[PDB]
Amino acid sequence: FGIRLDGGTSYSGAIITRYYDPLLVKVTAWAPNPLEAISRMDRALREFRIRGVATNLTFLEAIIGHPKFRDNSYTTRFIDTTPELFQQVRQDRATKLLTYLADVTVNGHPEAKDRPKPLEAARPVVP
Amino acid sequence: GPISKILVANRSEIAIRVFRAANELGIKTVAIWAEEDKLALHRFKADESYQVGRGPHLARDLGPIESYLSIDEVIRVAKLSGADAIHPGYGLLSESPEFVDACNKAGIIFIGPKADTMRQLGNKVAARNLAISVGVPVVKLVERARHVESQILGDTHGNVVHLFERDCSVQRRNQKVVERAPAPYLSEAQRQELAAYSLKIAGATNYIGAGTVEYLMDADTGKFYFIEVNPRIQVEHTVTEVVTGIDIVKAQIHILDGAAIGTPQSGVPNQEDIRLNGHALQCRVTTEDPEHNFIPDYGRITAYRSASGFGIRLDGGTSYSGAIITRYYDPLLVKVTAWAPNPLEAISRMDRALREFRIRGVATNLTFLEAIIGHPKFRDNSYTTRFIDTTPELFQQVKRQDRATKLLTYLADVTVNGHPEAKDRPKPLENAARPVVP
Amino acid sequence: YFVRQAAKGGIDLFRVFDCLNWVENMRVSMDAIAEENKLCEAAICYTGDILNSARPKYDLKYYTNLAVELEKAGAHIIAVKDMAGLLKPAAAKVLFKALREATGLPIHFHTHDTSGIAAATVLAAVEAGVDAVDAAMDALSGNTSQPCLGSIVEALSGSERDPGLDPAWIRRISFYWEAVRNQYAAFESDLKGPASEVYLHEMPGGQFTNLKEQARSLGLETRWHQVAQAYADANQMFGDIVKVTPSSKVVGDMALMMVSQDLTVADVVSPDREVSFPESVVSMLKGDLGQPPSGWPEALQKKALKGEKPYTVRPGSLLKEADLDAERKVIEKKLEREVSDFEFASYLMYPKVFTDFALASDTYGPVSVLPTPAYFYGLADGEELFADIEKGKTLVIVNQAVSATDSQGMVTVFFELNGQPRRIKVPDRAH
Amino acid sequence: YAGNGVKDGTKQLLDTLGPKKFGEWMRNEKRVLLTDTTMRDGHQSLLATRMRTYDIARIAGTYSHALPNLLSLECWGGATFDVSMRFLTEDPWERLALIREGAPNLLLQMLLRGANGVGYTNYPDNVVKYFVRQAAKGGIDLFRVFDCLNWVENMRVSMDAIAEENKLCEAAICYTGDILNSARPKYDLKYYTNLAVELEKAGAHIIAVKDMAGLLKPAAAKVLFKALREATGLPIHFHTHDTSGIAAATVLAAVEAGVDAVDAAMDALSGNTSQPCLGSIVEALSGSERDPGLDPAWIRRISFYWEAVRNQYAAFESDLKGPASEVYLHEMPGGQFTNLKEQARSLGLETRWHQVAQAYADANQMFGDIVKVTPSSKVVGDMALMMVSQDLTVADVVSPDREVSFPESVVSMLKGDLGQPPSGWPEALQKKALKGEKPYTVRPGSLLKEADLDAERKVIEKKLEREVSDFEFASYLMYPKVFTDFALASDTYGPVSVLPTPAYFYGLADGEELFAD
Amino acid sequence: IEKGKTLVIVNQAVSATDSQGMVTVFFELNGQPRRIKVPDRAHGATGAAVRRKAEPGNAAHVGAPMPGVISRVFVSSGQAVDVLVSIEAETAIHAEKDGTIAEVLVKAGDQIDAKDLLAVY
Ligand SMILES: Nc1ncnc2c1ncn2[C@@H]1O[C@H](COP(=O)(O)OP(=O)(O)OP(O)(O)=S)[C@@H](O)[C@H]1O
Ligand SMILES: [Cl-]
Ligand SMILES: [Cl-]
Ligand SMILES: [Cl-]
Ligand SMILES: [Mg+2]
Ligand SMILES: [Mg+2]
Ligand SMILES: [Mg+2]
Ligand SMILES: [Zn+2]
Ligand SMILES: [Zn+2]
Repeated sequence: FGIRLDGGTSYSGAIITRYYDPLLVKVTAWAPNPLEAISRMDRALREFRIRGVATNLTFLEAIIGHPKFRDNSYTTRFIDTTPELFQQVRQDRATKLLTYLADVTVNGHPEAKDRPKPLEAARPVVP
Repeated sequence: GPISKILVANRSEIAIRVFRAANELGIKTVAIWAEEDKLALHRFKADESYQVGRGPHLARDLGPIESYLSIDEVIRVAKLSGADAIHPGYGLLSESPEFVDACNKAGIIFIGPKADTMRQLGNKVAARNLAISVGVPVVKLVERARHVESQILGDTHGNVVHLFERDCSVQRRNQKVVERAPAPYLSEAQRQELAAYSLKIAGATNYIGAGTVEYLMDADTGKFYFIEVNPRIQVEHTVTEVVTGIDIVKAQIHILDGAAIGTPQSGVPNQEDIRLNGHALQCRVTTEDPEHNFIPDYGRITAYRSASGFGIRLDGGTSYSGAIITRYYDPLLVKVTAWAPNPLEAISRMDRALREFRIRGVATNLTFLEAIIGHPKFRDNSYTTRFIDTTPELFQQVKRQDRATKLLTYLADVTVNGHPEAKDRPKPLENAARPVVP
Repeated sequence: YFVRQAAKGGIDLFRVFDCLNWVENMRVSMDAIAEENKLCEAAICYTGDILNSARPKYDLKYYTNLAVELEKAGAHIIAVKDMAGLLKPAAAKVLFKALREATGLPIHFHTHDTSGIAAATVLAAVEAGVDAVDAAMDALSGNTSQPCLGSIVEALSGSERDPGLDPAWIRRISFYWEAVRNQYAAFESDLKGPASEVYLHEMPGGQFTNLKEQARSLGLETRWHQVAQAYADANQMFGDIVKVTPSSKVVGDMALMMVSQDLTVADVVSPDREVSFPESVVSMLKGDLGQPPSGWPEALQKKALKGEKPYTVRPGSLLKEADLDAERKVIEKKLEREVSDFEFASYLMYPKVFTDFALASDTYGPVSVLPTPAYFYGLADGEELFADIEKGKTLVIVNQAVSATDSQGMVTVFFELNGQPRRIKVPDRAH
Repeated sequence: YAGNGVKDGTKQLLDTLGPKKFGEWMRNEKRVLLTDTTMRDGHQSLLATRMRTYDIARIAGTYSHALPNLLSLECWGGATFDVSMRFLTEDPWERLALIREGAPNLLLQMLLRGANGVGYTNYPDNVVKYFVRQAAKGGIDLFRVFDCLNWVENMRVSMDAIAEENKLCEAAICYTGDILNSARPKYDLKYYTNLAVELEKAGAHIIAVKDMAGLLKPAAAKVLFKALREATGLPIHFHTHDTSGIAAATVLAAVEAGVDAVDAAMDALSGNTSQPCLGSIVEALSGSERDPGLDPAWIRRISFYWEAVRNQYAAFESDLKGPASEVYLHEMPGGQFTNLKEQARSLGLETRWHQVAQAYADANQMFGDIVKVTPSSKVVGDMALMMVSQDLTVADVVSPDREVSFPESVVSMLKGDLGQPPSGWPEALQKKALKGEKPYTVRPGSLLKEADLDAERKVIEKKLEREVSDFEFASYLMYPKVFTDFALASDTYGPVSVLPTPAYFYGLADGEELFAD
Repeated sequence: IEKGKTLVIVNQAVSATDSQGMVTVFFELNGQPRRIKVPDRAHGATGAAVRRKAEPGNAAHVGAPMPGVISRVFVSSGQAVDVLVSIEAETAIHAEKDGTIAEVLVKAGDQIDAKDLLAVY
């Protein structure tokens, strides 16, 4: 509800060439109120699944999620003068753990990666 | 506290519909899946997910549908996940008072009406007498019938509103095929008469949540007759949303959070601010094959490209190229909703979108849907509930040239087996320069 | 210091052994254990065959005399540690009767099921009056492990020494271990079952698979039964010794060299055949593992040490007291933080391994909380993981996407973490 | 490498003493006698009986020269007879002849089912007798005969045929339950000693205790073998499986209690569902009063040969990891375990395996608590799988108000096709399952007439368009379709049994060379 | 194919002959993958398309719900409403009705795709 698409050009197996504008799809979100319309656009962008090429989705999401976008106080200079749209910080336990998971997911474990794998398998259940 | 995690006790397009509303409201979601739905997209579209129907706590694995009807399985995963509320979607457990009871016993909010509302409305004796008691006509004939239904919303504070009506007369055998909002054959006066009956039913039942009051309209006399209340969201809610601008699913959620209809927090306007804007219709694209007596097809989908643009809403999220359609569940591929300021234009918009879709690998009902909305009786709103069952030209086989597939077959055959005349004869110098037309 | 921390950490029962059964080399630990008021179970390792008159070095009195010495050294329990599973049922009946006459201390029997008959030896020991025995849950028993706990219990059910353990609960806990073990498919050996050849080579159950894999590495897979024979020959060449960690490793190193280099024991001790001894062999013959009761064979020792003088005193008697305060300061400075007494004990045992682990933990946080398949394989696309970092307090983690690798050679993994997006960069370790 | 020449062994004692005085010689013998099961039961349990003649025949000479004191090689019957033809495209008779030739000093032993020889159904008495006659001529000396319900009357026909051929009749009693458990008194000590007496009166030369599931415990062996040797003057022969991981304890306890012979498998094919380890059992007995006089070094050398042979059969290994005391709950025969687990997996029940094992125990009690060995064990397996598949309790199964379509094997067993358990079949279950068909309580073979053997011979001879040998005719009588298919494949492919195993299963790689005799 | 209807066709890959004697040519047609199977007549596969092929209609037909290799066949002539075959990917395909099966088109350690005809009542 409230999402309009004007694409028609992208699909699984499409080749993006260097020749023209690198457009995938134009997304328009509607709601009775401007904040709801933002939440709607944000849900749709985050729900898209595009693989095989990088996209500007996280940039679009940072923009519409920014406090000044939400309160309509931005100027034509907003993006060009807002560093946090292009950055990010964390140091906590969960981030370290996600760092492990990422590392093993990409690189495998040295003790396991070249050895026989477990059948593709019932998790152990404590009595 | 306020709802912060919702489990959707459903699958496929309606689960994905609820996930969208909930996430837009900043609410976490939980999906459930049967083993047969292990590759189902709804499973991957929630914030968290659990399998239902297998595992050592059960004496035997449950069936593909049985898994989702298991009140015990649903409650078990709702507890595991810490869900505050359960949305039942439509079908499955959405009309089960036993399930509402189980929810309340567990301290989990059921997103829909009370168990006693369900029990009253589910018995035809009670439902008829309630309608009779508030001066709503009940059934005679009806040989030339239309099916018209009012969308209602009621809150926990005694407020009920209507979101006008839908036409659901286009039915095959006894199953809904194309729904329209508003009902195009009604006058304004008729539209308001129907709204007044529906508000009476809603208020008399102290209805909470989204429900539909269904009527039969006698096409010969213009008389309405109350048939049943469906105490849940329906597959055809989408046409109502597009012509009123009101999100039914968000409204269900706010209502069960305790919001009052009329306040910005409820997502619902006061009655005086609810109005119709244009015309919409919805078509469900399925694997039902008009070339094979509407037996649903199944197998891998080799190609899937939807078509959107101005005035097209899609509720799918389940088909893609690669996807396997099984015969375990209903054969829906995608629900397409088309809107325009006027009904003939909305038809032309549906027709363009349906013809622009490309779905390969499985058969679909696209040509049959096209045939229906292209029919003069559909365009002039003169059909009854018997229209499809008595209209054979709708069933006329289409027969494609399918020229490109035949050419590829030729090219494959010659690439692998050679041409008998070029055989073991000399070959052109392999360069080799194409003739250029001067 | 280590024994002190082990007791504080929760160990109640310390089974203490020495790889040459040298009681002198066990006294410092036994004293430490008693000092902490915990159980000192002093083990005698079993080797040879007490019922074989042709090998009298390891006869019955050898074991009963050691039990007497260990009791005088303050043991609370005597163990028979049969690390290679060589003790046969008839011998157990003689051995455990004699041990319980020789000392009033309780006796605890530990064996391995390499021969496929160790349960017979356990049950003979029980019939003979042994006080306690070891076994492994069924799902991790047999072959080089301990004999089967469930079946040993069932064998004794209803008897006068019935241990009073519920077989249905043993089964349930074993079913759990079976499922756990399935996760460790990478680490399984190719051993198919029982092997009487154990009575030839006497490789400890804990060594057998490692040594075989190590032979395969050196291109010796087709000559494994020659390695096993060289292992037996080398044992005799060293004077017929107890072979358990780390003396077993020395005999394995020697045997692999003999097979790789085509050397018989006569070539090994020969005046005129240059031999580059494995460092573990030189070190053992120097005295670093202690002293067997007849000492080291001299012609062999002389040849291996190449002029370096052996010693016969207790190895630890040669080491200066550690300055524990200074050592603690060292690790704390490396890690730029205080360490607990437990971590300090880790650093004292394994300075490099500990230091590396302490740095890894700083980078990756509490990886032990991850379920085993996530630990070894991470997350497939769209896969969901539940992990508890705190005792609340479940993290719902989903792998949403993994980027191609840039340049800077990094890869971005996109997670969902409790409904929230989280991007994590890591090196592509293959570019 | 062996020798020399071959020393006379048990074959020569049988030949010169005759079967009855050969059994007396066994009884009198102070040393325990050993049967090696590597060539039959060992690979039936561990490698789906796929071990080929090429690998078996090539080591028989080695056994003859190196272990001339062995009682027997168990090398025939059980599943080898049909598997050799159906899956290995080779002749079980030829395999037996090559072993005979290679090991002329050792007794050759088969497992025979009393009711049907090596077959898959019941056959007329004349057919069963004809087969025993051919087995004797082909080289079998020692027939271990069993019945799946321990029904002596169903063993008489085979026992009498074996005695007629002047071969050894080793009548087996299958072990089940637990004699020292006074809360399962049906299979108590008198049950076994009464059976041993009945079998001696029926003309047995040797009594076996066939512990097909590896359930006999050491303390029970001590009581049982003492009692058996007091109950009959006949020698006693003990066969068990190592599923529990403690069966060598039971074998050693049996030896101490005076048992005359015991079975074991070479180390490389021992343990788990196979027999316990031969070399370690012999090591445990080394230097003792009952020392069997077998060279451990030679046992290890032959085992190393079997280890290298087994490696060629990687396709047929199961995923079994070790001991399981669960065996005392379910009582599945060691020869059944992997087959039944593979069946459960194929039915979608791999994750409810332990539930199947419990249904197997419950189903056993439902049938009245019966002996479970081929074919009765299969019936209990079928029942258990259905109970898990359909979520049926024993109460559901027997109830007058729950419809059940029983497995065919169950209907046939309750009808009487497998014989009679000492108790008869439970009446309510049998009535429900038979759906109006009348059961019978007589010996199944007494209802089958006499086969017309000259007419059956002409049928196979016409089909193959040639005369067949008496051995081939015995093959056809037992397995008509399997034999026919084999004879036709032999016509096309020749003596493939002579090919090395890797070439048999995988052919030749490019540039690869083989030698075949 | 006609004026203003220009197709772009690319030969992406050609498979080995499969167990049915068919070669798959993987085309790109107007940018979209299309797989086309033809008999390998060049290598003696005239007479080939091989495996039927269940009709979604009839009752009658036992069609594969999913692609895989068959791991076990449990039937060849009639019973109940019972596992007929299993498919490894093990499932575990059940008889939907009472009957006598009059054909088993598998077989197997055979590879199959969803809709392949497994057995006929
Ligand atoms: N009295 C009637 N006369 C003619 N047609 C009827 C009548 N009652 C029901 N129908 C038909 O049945 C359709 C819906 O019937 P319902 O009474 O809603 O039954 P139902 O099974 O509850 O249907 P659903 O799936 O819950 S809407 C209508 O649109 C009509 O086509
Ligand atoms: Cl179902
Ligand atoms: Cl270290
Ligand atoms: Cl047959
Ligand atoms: Mg209705
Ligand atoms: Mg209804
Ligand atoms: Mg004797
Ligand atoms: Zn140990
Ligand atoms: Zn057996």
